[PDB]
Amino acid sequence: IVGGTASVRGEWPWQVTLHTTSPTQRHLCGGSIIGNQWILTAAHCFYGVESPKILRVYSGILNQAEIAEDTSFFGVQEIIIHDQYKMAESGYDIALLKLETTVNYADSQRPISLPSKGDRNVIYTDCWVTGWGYRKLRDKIQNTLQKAKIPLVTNEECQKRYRGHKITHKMICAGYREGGKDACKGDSGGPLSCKHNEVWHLVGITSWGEGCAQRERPGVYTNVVEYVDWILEKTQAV
Ligand SMILES: Cc1c(O)cccc1C(=O)Nc1cccc2ccc(C(=N)N)cc12
Repeated sequence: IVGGTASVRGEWPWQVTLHTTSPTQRHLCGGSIIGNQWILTAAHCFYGVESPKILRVYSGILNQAEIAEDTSFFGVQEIIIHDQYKMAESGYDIALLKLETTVNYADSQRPISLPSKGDRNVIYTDCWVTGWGYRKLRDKIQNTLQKAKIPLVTNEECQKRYRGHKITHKMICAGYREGGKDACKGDSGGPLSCKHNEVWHLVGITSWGEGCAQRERPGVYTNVVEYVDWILEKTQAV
């Protein structure tokens, strides 16, 4: 996260840090708890990932330092990538992680509600992006979860900033005309939370952007509401 500040512990209870153990353990992506056995994250986070066995999901984390060899985690039973996903910039950058065990909810770890189709008209004015990603272009994974309040921009406005891309209605952008605050590498899979009517909604999933926090270069996110049917279908037992 660029231009953000340190989060208060437990302030974003749905935020998880997804680690890979190969070659050695490290933070791979952010993710959001949306069900007792489900994490919603970005598809491009699993590039080169041949098996869910090298993945570890850590919930209720503020500082990466809390994570040690003796720290408990949730194993991943299955990685579900949208069948139309090819790459972040083309859309469909969404994936579900089915955990091997269930998450016991508490003040430090709870699910974030998904947006409703009837809210596609709502005008979220209190949106925040969070993660342990880069604080700059040439940076590295941060210890403390960062947060930044960022205003959403219309898709038409976003399209103007990315003339070489197709900003579809399945994408949503957020950023300041002058830049300064934005998600960055490492924040991928992270949630773009917006508080509406005293309730937090998972509006977007950190997906991509040209650089980080540059002027006239809004961050691009997966428009979650456009995938509620997909999520319902993929999360139903088999
Ligand atoms: C290519 C690259 C790096 O190597 C290091 C840091 C940033 C970048 C980059 O251009 N874009 C990016 C690469 C991977 C994940 C990203 C997540 C969010 C954003 C965003 N601005 N909302 C940009 C990203």
